[PDB]
Amino acid sequence: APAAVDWREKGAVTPVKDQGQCGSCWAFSTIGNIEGQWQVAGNPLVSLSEQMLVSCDTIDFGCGGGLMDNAFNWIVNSNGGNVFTEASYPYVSGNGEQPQCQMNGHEIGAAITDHVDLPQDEDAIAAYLAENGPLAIAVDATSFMDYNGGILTSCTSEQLDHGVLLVGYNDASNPPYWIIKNSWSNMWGEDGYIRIEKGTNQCLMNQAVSSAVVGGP
Ligand SMILES: N#CC1(NC(=O)[C@@H]2Cc3ccc(c(Cl)c3)OCCCCOc3cc(C(F)(F)F)ccc3C(=O)N2)CC1
Repeated sequence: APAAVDWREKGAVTPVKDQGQCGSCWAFSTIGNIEGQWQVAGNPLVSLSEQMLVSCDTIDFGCGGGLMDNAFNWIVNSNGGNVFTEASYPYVSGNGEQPQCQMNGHEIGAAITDHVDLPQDEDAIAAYLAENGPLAIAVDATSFMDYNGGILTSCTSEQLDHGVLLVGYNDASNPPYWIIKNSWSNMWGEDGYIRIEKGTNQCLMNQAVSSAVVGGP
């Protein structure tokens, strides 16, 4: 793969968002991956709706949690592949309240046809990332809680518990690192991002990487 990839420079990544007091990381990760894959496939960047998943995805558990693979499946099998825009279906669950599913009054911003699960291999993940755009991943976020900047090199890596968005990497750094977009506002980390070392499976980053497919069979 290339020595470095940063999908934020290419217009494939929306501004950092804030899940607030709701366990909706899984929906932020899903949506950020779709926003990325849609733009990289040749469409103008559009912000898409986490609220749609929180409120409408019957496989997952709203603010009680979920899985990106389940959200991808819901979008395709229950919503015809379609994803509403953020502007037309705004995120209101930051206070932890969960309105009922509203299917009316929205605009469709993107469509997906399937999803894929990547192998547990940092080089496969880098290549897929470099070709296709930002990826949904899960991490052990124990080390995220006290992060204030820099490259994490001894991240606790015991149990997955948080969904995030993998947006790039830089191999020409000592040490090499991955670039991850979090959903804890731009007041957390490096304006909402974190860097973790690449090549050492930091935070178990390789364990559950997935992506939507745009314009597939
Ligand atoms: N933000 C947030 C919260 N955490 C999560 O959403 C994590 C976010 C999360 C955590 C771990 C992850 C993934 Cl892919 C996401 O990879 C390991 C998955 C273990 C199974 O975790 C879940 C399974 C389900 C279920 F299968 F029942 F649908 C639902 C939720 C999780 C889960 O623990 N999701 C506090 C709810």
